[PDB]
Amino acid sequence: RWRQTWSGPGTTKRFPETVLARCVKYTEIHPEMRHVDCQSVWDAFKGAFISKHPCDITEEDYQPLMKLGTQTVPCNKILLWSRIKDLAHQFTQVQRDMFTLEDTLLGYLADDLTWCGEFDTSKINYQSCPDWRKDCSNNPVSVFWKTVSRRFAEAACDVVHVMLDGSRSKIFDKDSTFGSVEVHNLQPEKVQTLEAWVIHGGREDSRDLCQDPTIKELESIISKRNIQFSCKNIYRPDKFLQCVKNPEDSSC
Ligand SMILES: Nc1ncnc2c1ncn2[C@@H]1O[C@H](COP(=O)(O)OP(=O)(O)OC[C@H]2OC[C@H](F)[C@@H]2O)[C@@H](O)[C@H]1O
Repeated sequence: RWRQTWSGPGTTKRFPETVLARCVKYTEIHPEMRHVDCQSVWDAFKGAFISKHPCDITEEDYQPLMKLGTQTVPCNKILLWSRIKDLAHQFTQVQRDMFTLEDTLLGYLADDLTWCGEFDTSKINYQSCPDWRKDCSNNPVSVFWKTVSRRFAEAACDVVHVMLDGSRSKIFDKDSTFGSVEVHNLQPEKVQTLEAWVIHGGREDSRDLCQDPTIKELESIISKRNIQFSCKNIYRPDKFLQCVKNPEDSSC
């Protein structure tokens, strides 16, 4: 058969094996997650999408998973990010002081993976999966992230940080998961300030990108939720990583 059902890439190779392994590595590495049954976790992950229509997935579908994956993370040490995945995780790799969603059990299990099934059959689809835009938004992957991302932002408190790509077309994009889901599920009762770190890309220094109009847009949004907004440029990304790595070379 010479045609695929969907426009999007199909399931990542060795998906069940890969999720289980990531679960084993995470629960052995993090002592508080040691109470977790990894096969039980996999079972709830499968049962969310297997034998289900990949355009008909719901938040409830993932509720079993969400319960088994319940995790407390330091609420004041949260780093959100939008369109700058690599630097944000390089950062939390060295600090370890701060946590992206990908640093939680659920985020870790799913980071960079694609998955879907078929209706009326229990097979995983290693051929193609629904593209969010060309096929349908309610697909196993898109619904997973939207659900875990909402809870993450719900869990945050005090000062929440967000990395942004200073060279992105729009530095802040209302339509990203950060912009459409996370900004709107921070709890004004618990969050004092959202602080944006705008990462410059070009050669060394530049503008004050915290004056960028999309950033002003983010600011107006967050201020009207009764949360303070602050912003800092990071004019030189690798001095930042020099300093984050070796926090007390006195060039820092
Ligand atoms: N047409 C599309 N094109 C791109 N992304 C799409 C599209 N349609 C849906 N998406 C979703 O949007 C994301 C791609 O945007 P991203 O990876 O740049 O950073 P986010 O702010 O989203 O996600 C990072 C923040 O949100 C959660 C963490 F806590 C971070 O702080 C993908 O994951 C997709 O699921």
